[PDB]
Amino acid sequence: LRDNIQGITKPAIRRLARRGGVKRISGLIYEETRGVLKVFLENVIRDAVTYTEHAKRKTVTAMDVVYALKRQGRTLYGFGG
Amino acid sequence: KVLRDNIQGITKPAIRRLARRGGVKRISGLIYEETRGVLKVFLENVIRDAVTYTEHAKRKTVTAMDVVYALKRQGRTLYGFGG
Amino acid sequence: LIVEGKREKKKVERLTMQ
Amino acid sequence: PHRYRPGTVALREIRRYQKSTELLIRKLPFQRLVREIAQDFKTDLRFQSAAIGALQEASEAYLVGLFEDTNLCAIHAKRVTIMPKDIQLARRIRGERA
Amino acid sequence: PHRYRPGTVALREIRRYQKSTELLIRKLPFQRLVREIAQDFKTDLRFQSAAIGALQEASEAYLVGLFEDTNLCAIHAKRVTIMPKDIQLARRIRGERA
Amino acid sequence: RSRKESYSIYVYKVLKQVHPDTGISSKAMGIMNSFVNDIFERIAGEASRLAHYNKRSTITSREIQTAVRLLLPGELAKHAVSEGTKAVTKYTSA
Amino acid sequence: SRKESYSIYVYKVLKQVHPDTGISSKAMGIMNSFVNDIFERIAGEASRLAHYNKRSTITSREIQTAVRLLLPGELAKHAVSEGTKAVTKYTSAK
Amino acid sequence: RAKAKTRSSRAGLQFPVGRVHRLLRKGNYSERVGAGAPVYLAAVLEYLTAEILELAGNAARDNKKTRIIPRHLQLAIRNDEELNKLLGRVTIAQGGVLPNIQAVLLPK
Amino acid sequence: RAKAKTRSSRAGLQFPVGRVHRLLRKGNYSERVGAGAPVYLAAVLEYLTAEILELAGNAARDNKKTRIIPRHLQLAIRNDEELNKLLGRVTIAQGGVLPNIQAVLLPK
Amino acid sequence: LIVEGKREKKKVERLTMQVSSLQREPFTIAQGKGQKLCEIERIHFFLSKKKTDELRNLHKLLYNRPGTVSSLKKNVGQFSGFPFEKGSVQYKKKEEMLKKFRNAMLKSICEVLDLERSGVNSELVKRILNFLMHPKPS
DNA sequence: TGCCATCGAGAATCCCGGTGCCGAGGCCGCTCAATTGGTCGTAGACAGCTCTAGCACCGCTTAAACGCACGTACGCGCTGTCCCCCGCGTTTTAACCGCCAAGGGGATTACTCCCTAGTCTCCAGGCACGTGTCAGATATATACATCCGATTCCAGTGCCGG
DNA sequence: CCGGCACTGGAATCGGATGTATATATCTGACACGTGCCTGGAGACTAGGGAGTAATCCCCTTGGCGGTTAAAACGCGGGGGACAGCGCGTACGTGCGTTTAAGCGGTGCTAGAGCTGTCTACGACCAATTGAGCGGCCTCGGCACCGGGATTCTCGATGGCA
Repeated sequence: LRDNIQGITKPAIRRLARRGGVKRISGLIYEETRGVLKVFLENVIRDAVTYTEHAKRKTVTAMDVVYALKRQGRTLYGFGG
Repeated sequence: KVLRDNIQGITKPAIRRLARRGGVKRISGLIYEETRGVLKVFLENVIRDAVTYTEHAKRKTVTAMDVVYALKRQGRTLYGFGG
Repeated sequence: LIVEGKREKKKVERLTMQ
Repeated sequence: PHRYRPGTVALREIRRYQKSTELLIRKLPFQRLVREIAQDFKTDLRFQSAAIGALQEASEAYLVGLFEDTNLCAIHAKRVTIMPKDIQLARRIRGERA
Repeated sequence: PHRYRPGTVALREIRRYQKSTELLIRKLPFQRLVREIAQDFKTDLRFQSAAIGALQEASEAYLVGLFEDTNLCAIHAKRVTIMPKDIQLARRIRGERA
Repeated sequence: RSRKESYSIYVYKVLKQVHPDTGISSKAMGIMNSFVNDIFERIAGEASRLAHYNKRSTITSREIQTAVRLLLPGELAKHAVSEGTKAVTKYTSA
Repeated sequence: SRKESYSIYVYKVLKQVHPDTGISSKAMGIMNSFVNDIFERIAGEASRLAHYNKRSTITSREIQTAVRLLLPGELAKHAVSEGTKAVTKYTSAK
Repeated sequence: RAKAKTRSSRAGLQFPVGRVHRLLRKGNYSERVGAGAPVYLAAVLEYLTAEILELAGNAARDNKKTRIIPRHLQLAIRNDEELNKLLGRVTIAQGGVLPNIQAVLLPK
Repeated sequence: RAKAKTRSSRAGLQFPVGRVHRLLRKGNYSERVGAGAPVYLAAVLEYLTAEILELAGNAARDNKKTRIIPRHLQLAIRNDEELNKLLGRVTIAQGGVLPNIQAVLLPK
Repeated sequence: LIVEGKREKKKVERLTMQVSSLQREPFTIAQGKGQKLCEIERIHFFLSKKKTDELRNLHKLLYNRPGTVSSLKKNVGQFSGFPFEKGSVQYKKKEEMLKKFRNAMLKSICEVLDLERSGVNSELVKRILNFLMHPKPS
């Protein structure tokens, strides 16, 4: 798998900005958004894979994601726990 | 004995020194009242928690550990007072 | 899990506004 | 030919997307991105579908909150257009950056 | 007939106070303020000296950090003077106010 | 093949008390389950810390009351303390 | 009436890194606070790890995983190296 | 033997006292647990659940709906000051956001 | 009965393994504690202490002093990225701040 | 320790930034003790025949503001003199602005106002300044 | 000469009747977790004492806080220009959906055997007390580094004649 | 149509005032060491169960494949907003003389924190029942579409009156 960050298209980022109340968007915003999302996902996925490896499993479960997010102060409801 | 109007004991020169330690060059004249309000809210929260800790232990004296626990509970860990 | 030498100390970058 | 002025359709989309609850990123590209990121930490990994669903919900919530903060920072500077400087200021004050 | 221009003494003061470590508020007024705030939650309370010391240390750290955030918000808007609106913006983005 | 536990039946009973003609879906029920578990862990952890600070081995209703006062905002804390006191008095008298 | 702290061990470590350097009492109090804070962080993470996997014992595996969860990258790598070396030496020359 | 009566009925509650007692005893919180701690905890949890459910049901009624969905819970939580304070760092799946447009953006 | 040797000397450590074990057993963390957990934890604590002390001693030497004070610890922590991340929400009493003035405020 | 009644339900207050304000008309009257330059047929005739740059310089002299090219002719034609008297701080501030104009621009302003293009800089200044207090039909 | 109110055109956005389906809400049987009843040992509540430290009053000096005046530079409004982002129509592109198939691995029992908790000794590492001396704080005397007002000094206007 | 010839404005070049770092001399109180002792960690056992390992089974995750069809990509005008420049006016910064209360050293006085001893009620633990909740299954109505009007809402084109 390579160059999958381009799958986050400009219309999708525009919809996410519209849900946030933004009316006008500069042209240099999309690359910045992609970088911010990449950093966030790297942190969460690293913690979730650590949780998976401690249990000697090969599959990442939703509980691992919930524990990682709770570790980062981002508690999420509606996915068990 | 009842206390009153001590918030004015935080003088404008003291607020200016605190802003200078934060790297501020120019201050408008309406900042001092806003700073006084912000400090009053912060202190009310911390002191409420610390006095709750004191009352649970059945004491009449607030200790430094009560303040340390209150600050840690609010997410502001302080080093150098016993914890 | 054991490694060699000291660690790579890094600098903290601070936001500056043009 | 009928035409709307710049800003009418944008306000319509703001109202439309602030009323629904569905996800705004497509599922297949997001899944590919998650697997690509995870390949670095461990090889031959597997995922439950609920794990990727949880990741997507968290990611969209995070981005929407950041856009709200960025819009506040842009309005503070007497603008209506958002720029990368606003994102940088918002992330600096939130504490996600020294 | 010797006068410094505005900003020179301010920069000297910044360099002087960013190098020292002492407390910048008088102790007796702060102690009076603490006792008055506490007298609402409970009557006839005693305090250790270290308790008031810890409270003052924490308060000064909190205010200095808020002033740095306020300065960033003011420079973002192309100014050098800080205003109450900068404080409100910083406190809203920090999450201390809705 | 082993049984799982949740709070669905009790949440449904409370809802039938407050809104006798209202239902709930599965996703909202999962969210309510998460909420109950979250608040339980928060209060139990605060009570554990309170007992450790004062060098005690048991957790009583005094620790629960102090933890509730430390965690909840004002009016919520007052009415929760009233509810807990009423329940304990009714339990003890009976 | 006897109160314990980490002062003598911190002094030994300092005399190892900087043979001709001293420390003040306030700085040593800050060091004691740091040691206690990091101890509680690691112990709490390891306790939650043991609870998640339905275990009754806390072993060095839980400590290693908690260290990897709480420390930034290079710090975590070198801490894992030191801990593994210490455990090997302890189990080596019993 | 006299016939059983659960502690929940004794305390006049709907939440289970015995299960809360077991969770406290097996949660690594203390060495011992008092008799009244589970009753207090169950009463507090029931009070908070009822507080959220009332507002959620009102929100569902305002939208001409019979069943509560995650959106109604989100609206109820985010429109209440103290509930918003208690759940400030919590994400509710499929909840959405509160409608809010800044005044400077609306057409002149 | 042979002559006693501490577990710290066996592990090649300066921090007390027996005291760390005792604190683990009385903190309500788990029901049992393994033999190698206190050794691992004491080694990690020693490593972190040595890192901070090595930076603070350099700061004290750069200020032409032979003793470490809280200011030196603050400078060491806030100038190092990993330590700054680890102790991001911590206040050091009498530590001060890092000297930093924005470029726009400086004279032309 | 037992409360009565329900619980007070306060509302969340959200931070909003000042939308600021706008006014349609900058000056309420700005009318002086003299005849409008549009009613003086001869000045209206010269004002109709002069280039945009003389009109820009005259609008800058009258209203201290750069004038939009369409408004510029209307704005100068509706001038009825200054409301201030000889010796006012405003009179001195206009006299300096006249002394700071190039001799060719003073001669162009005299030709807009039906004033004589002859004489010394200080006289062109005095003759324009007297005319801008009381615009008289010549 | 426009202006303005003109629309009304056309596009979006509610409001209501009809159909279908799958997800929420009742039943049913069972088993395991909560309940009842009875012992037992210790955790905590209460009752004294002992000092420590927290509070309160009192002069005194002196540095900091407080008004007051002035002037400069910064905040804020207004104008103009251009280029970048929005709205729209057309052509690609791939997400989504409805099946089929195969194997990996998670999830649950059964055995066993090391590994940790729990007792007695017992002895040596670490804490409390006491003391000397040297690192750092303070005090001057002096030289160096900026700040800003001034004076001088290149070239380029207004006066007045020409 | 000059044209000197004063006049002026700027520029770069001082040069005093002041702030600040640097080089010695004292001096004191906090740190580093030494000593005694006591209790907490080490050493040597025993007993029981927590977890590691070995199978075993079935779910669920990963590929693979067509076929609509809506979303995405790409030009293309054009208008509105971002940004730069300019002017004005007032509100903060700097400095000075007068007031005030903070900090310090000193002295009492007593409240309450901390420790110790003594009982006793309450929580852990064990054994025998039993009904509350969970997994499984069925059923019908709340909600999702789907369509026909219907009511407003932008945006510009027009008409009438002065």
